[PDB]
Amino acid sequence: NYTEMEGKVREATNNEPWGASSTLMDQISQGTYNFREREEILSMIFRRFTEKAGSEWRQIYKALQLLDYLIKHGSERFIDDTRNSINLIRILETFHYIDSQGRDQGINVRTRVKALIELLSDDNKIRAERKKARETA
Repeated sequence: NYTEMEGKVREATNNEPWGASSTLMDQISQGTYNFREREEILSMIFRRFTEKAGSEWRQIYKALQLLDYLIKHGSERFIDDTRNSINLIRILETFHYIDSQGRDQGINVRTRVKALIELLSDDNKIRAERKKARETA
């Protein structure tokens, strides 16, 4: 049974066609500022990456979007945590999938994942994207 925070992450990465709300993402970001919920969020987000998928591309895409937001808004400790999983994230760099509609869903996943990894591994980029985030906020 999912805790409240694991439920929020689940919802933010569910199978609905539309993206998660920025407010829901912020709520989850708040959870990165305590140890328990930081680990809850972590588990939940990467669970998604590990199910090599066809139509589960969307849940993976939404997990990437969330993780981008969290790197820009979340606790510094959460970036530290996430860095310990770069290996697992890298797996997505080869994600390929065209759906039954003839739509290439994989190209979005790969381009998002490449951007996130560039972000995660660069203190200068992180510092800059954090600055911007909190200015517009």
